[PDB]
Amino acid sequence: RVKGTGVGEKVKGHKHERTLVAKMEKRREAMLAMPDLIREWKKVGKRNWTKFPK
Amino acid sequence: DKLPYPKDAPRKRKLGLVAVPRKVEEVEKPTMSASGLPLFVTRHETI
Amino acid sequence: SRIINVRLISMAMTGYFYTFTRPRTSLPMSMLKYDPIVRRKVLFLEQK
Amino acid sequence: LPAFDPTMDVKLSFRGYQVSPGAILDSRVTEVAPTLRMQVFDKGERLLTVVVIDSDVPDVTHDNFKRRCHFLAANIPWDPSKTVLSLRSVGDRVEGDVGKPWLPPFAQKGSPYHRLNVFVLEQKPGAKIDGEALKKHLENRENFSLKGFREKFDLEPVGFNLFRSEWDEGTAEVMERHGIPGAEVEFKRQKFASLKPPRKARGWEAKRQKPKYKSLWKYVKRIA
Amino acid sequence: VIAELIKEKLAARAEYNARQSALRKLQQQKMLARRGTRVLRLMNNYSYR
Amino acid sequence: SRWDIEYYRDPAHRGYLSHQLAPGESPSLYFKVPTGGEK
Amino acid sequence: GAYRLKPKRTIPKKLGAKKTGDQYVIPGNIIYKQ
Ligand SMILES: [Mg+2]
Repeated sequence: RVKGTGVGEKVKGHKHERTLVAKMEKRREAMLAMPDLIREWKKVGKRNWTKFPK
Repeated sequence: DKLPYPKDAPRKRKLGLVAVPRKVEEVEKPTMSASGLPLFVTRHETI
Repeated sequence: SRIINVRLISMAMTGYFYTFTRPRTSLPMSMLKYDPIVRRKVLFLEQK
Repeated sequence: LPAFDPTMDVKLSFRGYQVSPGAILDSRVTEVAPTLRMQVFDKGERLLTVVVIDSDVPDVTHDNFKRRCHFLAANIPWDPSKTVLSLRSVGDRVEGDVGKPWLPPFAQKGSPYHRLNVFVLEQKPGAKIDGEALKKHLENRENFSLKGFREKFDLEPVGFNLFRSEWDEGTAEVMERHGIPGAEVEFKRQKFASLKPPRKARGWEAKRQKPKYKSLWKYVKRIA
Repeated sequence: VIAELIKEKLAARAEYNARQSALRKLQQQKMLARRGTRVLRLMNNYSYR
Repeated sequence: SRWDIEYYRDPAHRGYLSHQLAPGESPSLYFKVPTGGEK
Repeated sequence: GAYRLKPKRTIPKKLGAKKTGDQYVIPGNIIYKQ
């Protein structure tokens, strides 16, 4: 009946395991927008760009 | 040999390779792992 | 103080980055670089 | 050739698709004899000789390259009004003496690209090569030399074109259809190991790597 | 006789625009299925991603 | 422990706890076998 | 140095021939630094 591995208990998982799916979904979400983001960058220009990360 | 070679003589070059039997690949990659689990699951969205 | 070291962050949200130097009195850097996590060339933008 | 200044145009095509000079073509595309689109700029009729030579055949036995003829034909009458010449029809339709039919170009795996040099030579007036003498030149010749083939029959190279060929996904099957040997052979780059003989490691930490200085392994082991 | 040639000119263009739109339709359909597919592979510790 | 249980709970190792698994269940105590299809 | 000491001792660059004529070499061997 110990924490996690006992009868009825459920393992919690490490932080990098609980956030694994949300981690890969964020990278997938970004690549899908990569083409449209490069077009805006190659169109607006390297100098007039202002949408920088934070 | 004496350099420079005459401009009209064939290039002198060495093979620089060793002969080995070619490796023919086998298409036998299983779909289920040793633990009886699928090695990959495919999902498709719907619009 | 005339030069600063900036960090160009991958817009693929992989966490990879490049570091380059550029004067303070210059516009932020933005380049198309190779990301070894996704193994493709993506857009990199300055951190701040 | 020691020197070569072409004096006629030669454009070769494979299955209707014109190939650029010096292009790497798939083994499946080059399995059939090409079609030459020639053009001479001097008057009169003459007899041409076409030779396709592979210049980069690897000979691992002697660690050098050898030459190999993939097509040979002589006594091809040509005039400045003629345009197209299909090498398939050099015996039946077009007048000529084929000394060697078309051999599909191929390249074993690991070797660099092979150059298939297409030469068009001009025979002197009233100099018709004998059909047998042409086929005997290839009887016991494994390293074809255009230099020797030219002076023997007194030819003059006038036209030229080129295309390359390397190992591709179709190279294996192409050798099977035509029964070409060597497909079960791969070439790996020769390695030249260091010529320096082994020595004894030098340094404070390198001398003390043995169990003798076990009390000092806190300074000699797991060094970044 | 010039109207016929112009109709042939318009027909060849309108025909291409039709076959060009049909090809663009299939491409957008194949890009939609590729970008929507999701292959979850067994990486380590019995995890899929 | 989590690791020790997962080790003897999978049939790849012929673990003596593998009989506790279902034919479609995973040995991991946290991860699960995802489902394939259009949904 | 001089009235004001000025330590001036550079590391030797060792330029020139590293291989002489008819000497055997393999790929990557330096033959001449200049
Ligand atoms: Mg000083």
